[PDB]
Amino acid sequence: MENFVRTNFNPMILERAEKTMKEYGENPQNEGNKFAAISTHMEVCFMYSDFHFIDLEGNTIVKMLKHRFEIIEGQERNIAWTIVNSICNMTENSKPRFLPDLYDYKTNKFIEIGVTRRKVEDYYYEKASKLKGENVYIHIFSFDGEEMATDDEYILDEESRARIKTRLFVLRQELATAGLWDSFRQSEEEEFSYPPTFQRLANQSLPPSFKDYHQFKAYVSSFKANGNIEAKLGAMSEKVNAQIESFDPRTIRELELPEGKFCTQRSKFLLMDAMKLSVLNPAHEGEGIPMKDAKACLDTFWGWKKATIIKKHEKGVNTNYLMIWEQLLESIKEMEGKFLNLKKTNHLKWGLGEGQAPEKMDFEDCKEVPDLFQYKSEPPEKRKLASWIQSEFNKASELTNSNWIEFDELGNDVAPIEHIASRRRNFFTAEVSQCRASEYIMKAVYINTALLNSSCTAMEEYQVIPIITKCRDTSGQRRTNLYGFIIKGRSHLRNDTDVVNFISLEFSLTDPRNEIHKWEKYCVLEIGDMEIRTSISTIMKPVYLYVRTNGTSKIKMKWGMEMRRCLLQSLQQVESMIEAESAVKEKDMTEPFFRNRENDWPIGESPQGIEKGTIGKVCRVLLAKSVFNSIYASAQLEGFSAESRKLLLLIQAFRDNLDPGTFDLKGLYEAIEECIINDPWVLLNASWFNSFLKAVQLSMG
Amino acid sequence: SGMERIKELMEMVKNSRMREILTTTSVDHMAVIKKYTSGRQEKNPALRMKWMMAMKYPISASSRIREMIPEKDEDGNTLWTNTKDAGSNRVLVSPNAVTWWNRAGPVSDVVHYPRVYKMYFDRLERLTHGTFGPVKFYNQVKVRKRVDINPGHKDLTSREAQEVIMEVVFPNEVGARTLSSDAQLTITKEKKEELKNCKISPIMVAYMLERELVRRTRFLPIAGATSSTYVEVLHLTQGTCWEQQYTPGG
Amino acid sequence: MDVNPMLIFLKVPVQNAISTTFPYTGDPPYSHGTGTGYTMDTVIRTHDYSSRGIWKTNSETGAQQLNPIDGPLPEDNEPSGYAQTDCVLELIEGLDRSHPGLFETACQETIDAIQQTRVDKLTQGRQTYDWTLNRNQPAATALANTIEVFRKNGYKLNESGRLIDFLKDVLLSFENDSMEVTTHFQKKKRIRDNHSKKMITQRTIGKKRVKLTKKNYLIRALTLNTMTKDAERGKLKRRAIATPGMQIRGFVYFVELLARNICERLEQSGLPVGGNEKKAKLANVIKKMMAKSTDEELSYTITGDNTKWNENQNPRIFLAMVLRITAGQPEWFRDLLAVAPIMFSNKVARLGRGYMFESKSMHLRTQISAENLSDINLRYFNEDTKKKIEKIRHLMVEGTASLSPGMMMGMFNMLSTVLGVSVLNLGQREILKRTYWWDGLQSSDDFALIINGHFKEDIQQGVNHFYRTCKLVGINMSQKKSYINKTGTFEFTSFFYRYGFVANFSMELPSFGVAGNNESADMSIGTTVIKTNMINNDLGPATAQMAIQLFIKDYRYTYRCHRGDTNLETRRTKSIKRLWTETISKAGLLVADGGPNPYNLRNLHIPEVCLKWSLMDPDYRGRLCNPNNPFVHHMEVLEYDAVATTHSWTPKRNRSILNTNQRGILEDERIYQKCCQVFEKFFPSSTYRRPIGMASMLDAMLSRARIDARIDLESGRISSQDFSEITNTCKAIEALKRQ
RNA sequence: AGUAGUAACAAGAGUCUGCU
Repeated sequence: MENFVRTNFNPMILERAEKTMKEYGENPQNEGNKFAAISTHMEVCFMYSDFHFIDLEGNTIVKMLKHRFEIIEGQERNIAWTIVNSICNMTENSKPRFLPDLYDYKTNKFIEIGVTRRKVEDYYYEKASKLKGENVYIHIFSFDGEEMATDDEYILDEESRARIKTRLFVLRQELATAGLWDSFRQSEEEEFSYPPTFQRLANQSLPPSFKDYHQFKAYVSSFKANGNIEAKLGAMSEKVNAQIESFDPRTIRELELPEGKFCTQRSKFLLMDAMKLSVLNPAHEGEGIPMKDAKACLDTFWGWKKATIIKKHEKGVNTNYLMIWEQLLESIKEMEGKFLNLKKTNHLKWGLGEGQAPEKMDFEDCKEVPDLFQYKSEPPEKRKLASWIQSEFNKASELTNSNWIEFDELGNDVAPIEHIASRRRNFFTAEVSQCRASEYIMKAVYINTALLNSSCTAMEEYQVIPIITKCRDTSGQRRTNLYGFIIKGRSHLRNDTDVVNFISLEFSLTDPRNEIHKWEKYCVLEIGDMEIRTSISTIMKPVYLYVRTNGTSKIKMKWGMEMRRCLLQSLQQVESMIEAESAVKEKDMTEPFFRNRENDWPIGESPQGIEKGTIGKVCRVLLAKSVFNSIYASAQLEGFSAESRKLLLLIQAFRDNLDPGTFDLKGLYEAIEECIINDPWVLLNASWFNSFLKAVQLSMG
Repeated sequence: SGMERIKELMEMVKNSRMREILTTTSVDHMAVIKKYTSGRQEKNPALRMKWMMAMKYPISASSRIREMIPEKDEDGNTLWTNTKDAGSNRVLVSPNAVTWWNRAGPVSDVVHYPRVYKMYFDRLERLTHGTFGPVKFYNQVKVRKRVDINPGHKDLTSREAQEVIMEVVFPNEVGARTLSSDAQLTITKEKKEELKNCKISPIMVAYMLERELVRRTRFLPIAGATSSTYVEVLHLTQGTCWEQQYTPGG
Repeated sequence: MDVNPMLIFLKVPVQNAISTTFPYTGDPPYSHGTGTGYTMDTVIRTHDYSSRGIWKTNSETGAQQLNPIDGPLPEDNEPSGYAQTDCVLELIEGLDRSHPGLFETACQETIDAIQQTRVDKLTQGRQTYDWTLNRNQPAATALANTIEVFRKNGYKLNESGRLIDFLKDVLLSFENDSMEVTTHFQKKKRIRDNHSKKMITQRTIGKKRVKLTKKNYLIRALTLNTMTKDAERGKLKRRAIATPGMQIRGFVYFVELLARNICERLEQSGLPVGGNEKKAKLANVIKKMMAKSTDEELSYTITGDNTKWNENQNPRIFLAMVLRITAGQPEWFRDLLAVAPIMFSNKVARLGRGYMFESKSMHLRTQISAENLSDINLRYFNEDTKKKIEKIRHLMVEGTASLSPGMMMGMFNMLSTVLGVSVLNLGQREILKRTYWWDGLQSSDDFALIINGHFKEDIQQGVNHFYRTCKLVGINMSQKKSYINKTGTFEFTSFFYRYGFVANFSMELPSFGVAGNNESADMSIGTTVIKTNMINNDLGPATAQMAIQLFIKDYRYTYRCHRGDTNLETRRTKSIKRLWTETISKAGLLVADGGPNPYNLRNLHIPEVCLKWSLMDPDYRGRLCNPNNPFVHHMEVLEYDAVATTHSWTPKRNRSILNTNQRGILEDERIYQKCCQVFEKFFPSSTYRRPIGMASMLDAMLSRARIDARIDLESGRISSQDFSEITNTCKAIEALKRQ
């Protein structure tokens, strides 16, 4: 049984038997015959193996030597097979089909020991027919005393064999006095139940007419459908229906744009109102270092005046901005080295927001504060659309004189599809490189790269970051442009949305008093005068400096550094147009797509009607659209695009005579106009959809 | 030869926590605690490399690099510094040290470097001696088929070449599996006859024989040839609306 | 002349230029602060779409549970969670009648894979809510914590090393009246910083053994941890996702394995498919629904989304489905597959991190947790949070809200696909015997529905029949965001079908920048990414060429490895130019060594060291591929010769937390690493192939050491003194093992 | 102040910076 095995044997045999029973999927508390049988096999094998040694010469001594037998039984099957493979690779013998019990180093033999309750002869012939085809020695014991090995040959001494026979006979006699020897000779799937806690959990996860999990399970298994769906459809209200309202774009309204104050500029740098101090072929012994090029571009401008606040930031302290510019210009005048870190004055501390966060404590100290109110979470205040963002997008699609993107080289083109792709890519790059959107890509890449490097190296420093770009002329001469300066605050960025505050000070020739709603967060000074040479006359125009406090995140800087995917996406759009053409015309339609020297594509809306342009204008407009998607990225733009895509596809389904229909069009209009709150670019996209809707309405009478 | 590792195991068993972990965790449970990572992860590794390469010493190397390269370059660049009171087997290293090693390091023999990566050199030989045809633009209808991204060896399936590899380089850990094919013993004998004079780790020649012998199939959208020498150039031979006719070398 | 890009749609169709409607070049929206509000939003919305159900009190957790199924039918077109059990069972029975042998073969393969699955399968995938630490840990970390807490108690069936015995231990651990856990505690001291000269609070995180109750352990075992989904496109407002725990993950794996076996044999399912397989399925259903017989067979298509898809499907409906699919199967299999809907029906939601509160007289702020949000006055909240807490106060059980109806985002995607495919399968011709018949395709929640008929009134009747049958089973079609047109153009999961031409825009285009591991790895990963986006995601060849150029530009910037003939002078440019000057064949230098770019469209499948090998200098290729290199870690047998280049170095790693000393909890990872290293010392193939065994690591290592000493002694490669030293060391290790 | 947007950052748990 169970208690006799623990009252009888050594703890080593019991530990080996418990390891084998836990490995094979048994237990001593459930089986008494199999546990005692495994203990009997282990005890016979251990008495077979122990007290046998091989000396330094080679003769078997029975009592600093080595053992004679290596035990393979009782070891785990991976451990035992490791021993078997190591022995079989030490000698030349092939592996047995199954695991033996012992290995004899002297005879070099795999010993198998089988102890049964029946006669020696029948169990021996069973194990001889089973272990057949290999040179595995067999040795069968029993409780009767007799033995029968392989061809009645025995490698062991007679004293040890008689000792194991005496141990087995004494074990049989102890089982006979215990009365358990009678049920010993007669002894020769998956389960997954629920414990009562999970059974009471299962009895509460049913449909409400049931109270037992097995009752509901028998109901599900013995279920037959008898028109239950139609019986529930006849009993449901008729107000649950999907009525198909017919869609006609001539009858639908336009998007309801919001009202209020005008939308202000919120880009991190000036786009079309930015002027640049440029040097041509710079060789000023810094040559690449940002502050050296900043001083080399600052030296090319004479005409600095005493700065005066000419347009106030209405919610701030404008004298602080004046002192910030004076301190910055004086520190650039006296700087030493490659980097400039400003002294943290009080106006710079106000302009960078130092001290504005409340001191974060743990709640266990601050339970006794009375006025502990939650952070308020208000929606954005709505803003009206102004013409400046349309003017900005108009300027961003135009050509410059500078080459703004320098691409690295490829491998040579050998495949014909590589020649086709290089022709397509060179057409797009010739039409797109001298664009203003490529200059904005360069500005954003440089600003976000420099802000990230300064934020992650100089966290406790008020570091001056000059807005630098570089370009090539039509003659290949290098030009280095300076647009302004960024004074970085303290940047201990832990989250992805933690804001580093900075101050941007940008040069400009545009008077801020002509469009004063655009410059809401800015404090514009008048720092100089420039003799601007026009085509005939030479005028003296004032040079302003737009100063504002801005802020950015690690995620925003990360996406600003990856700004050439705008160039990837615009090329992807133009190439998908070419691919959808060539999938029907069945030839390389790249050359009748870029060599169209006529205007074929509607891209504008003058007061005289709708204006067309060439394919290079279209690729520059697609680049500018991707760039403005990258600059004014918001959740409003994402939601508006995802919701108005459906209305665009409905208008396309109308134009294809595919008879479009809707189910709740007012809900779709509310979902579109919910995402139009205060961002200038999403307001311009809403106005663009309204203009396209009016155009496709007037196209069909 | 067997004594230092058992003395290291004895010094680990003298620690109580290592002894409890070694005695309680099994050989099948040490595939779970092999990936036990506890600490603050990084969400932007690309941005981390961006701002870490701008620092002076982004590379983490061993202590032997204290005696293999100098401290200072020829141009005055400090190739390596120490850590803050860490005399361990790890220092900090600038990539100027890597450029130093590539321009003024010790030249060796690299005769085993082609034969480990013979699959990639075979791909380069098929691409260099391939002949392209005219592109044909039409509506490409690619069907998802189970195709052979690695042809492997003949007379060896995917569950049998792995047993050949387990026989060749890790012979005392094959378990109960035997060699049940006449080609298996010949391939095993040849691969053991090759890989004897080699100071390369057995995992690397195991992956070498894996990319030489173990066949790999994968579902891929193909409209054309489904051979193994055409699966690898699927990016080059077809697209959405075209087809690059190609004949590989051989 | 004001520019408008949308007027491009006047010439080209919308599906030909649909890429302009995806502003995926800027940053996606992120959530700032906690996600308690979105969690309470989901709880309130799920209890309000089901509010005509029956309220009960759970006898085991004490949580209020709402039962909406087999309740009153919906009276309007609002989202409703009153799914009918008989209608669900009728649809699954019809799906079985339509596909003979589908359920039997899928259940057979699930039984085949249950018995041949280790616990290591739970180390793969997303992160997991560790109930020990009340946080999210990685999968292997939370699994090791679960196994350690189970085996420190009396639950050691997982020592078998297969998944079902671990699940048996999970279900057995619910009976323990006092579970002993090892939770991270924290000591706080106030230290003046030496740089800023400011009083910070240094936190020392250690370990502490705590004694949970039966109720506390069951609440923690039923918990889903909620957090806001960040970087999600196409939406204005944020939503909360949830991560499961360790007590439910294996059961969810078995149920999703069964439903994945179902959905692969179904034609009308868009899961689990890839990029071109979904295009082929779109072409297949448009082909099969355009077989006209009479003079005028009308055919329409609904591009349909579902509104509040996870908020309305009950776990009890999934229980009925998983008991109807597993029909004629053994009861252990039915109970094992039914555990996970029972656990999701009794589940609870952890409410996030709490809220930040602000004292404007003391000028302080404090993050108070979601457990502390109960015993605080309602005057200190704002209006939305006061409404949320008033609606949620009766559902709170020990920091967590009882979310008994509904699901969460991405738990049973394939089972919900099975239910949607059963609704789609109802509308065959000679099953309905009607004037209309529908076919189509079903994703997780998105669907495309082709309805054929004879008149447009029959099309309307078919739309109404499909809609009301969906409302019977708790599926709510979004009327605001679905539309219908004639067959030939539609959209399915941002796949845009127009007359055969399919535009794939389901995936965002990657940055094609540096990956951030090392130089050689980023080069290989970048070329492989360009190649796989060419093959799978329809990347055009010129866009791929510009992607190679942008990747080489970003790679040369990031590792400061511009070419030797450049005029940029970075930190590394002097050594790179010295390498450039003394190199004869400059075409063989790698891009990380200042060499040219070799890549184009034709050789993306070839690594860079192999691609430039014929062009290298012999001295340069000897120095670059020197096997005695000091940058790559060497493993001992003296060590082996390396077969990797010197650009496979290792960046300086940093996992430090501000003002946090966590060396008391980071020791166990180093101990596990040292144990794995010494086991790989004793076993050469523990890192090429995973080792098996129910024996201990120490028993296996000593059994290897004794037999290797005996084999080296019997082969003459060792002396008897070393043999005796090894055997005495093994005896000493065994004696310290037993003591 | 500013970033920002349904809740937060605006510090105290998450020796460095060069893209023609």
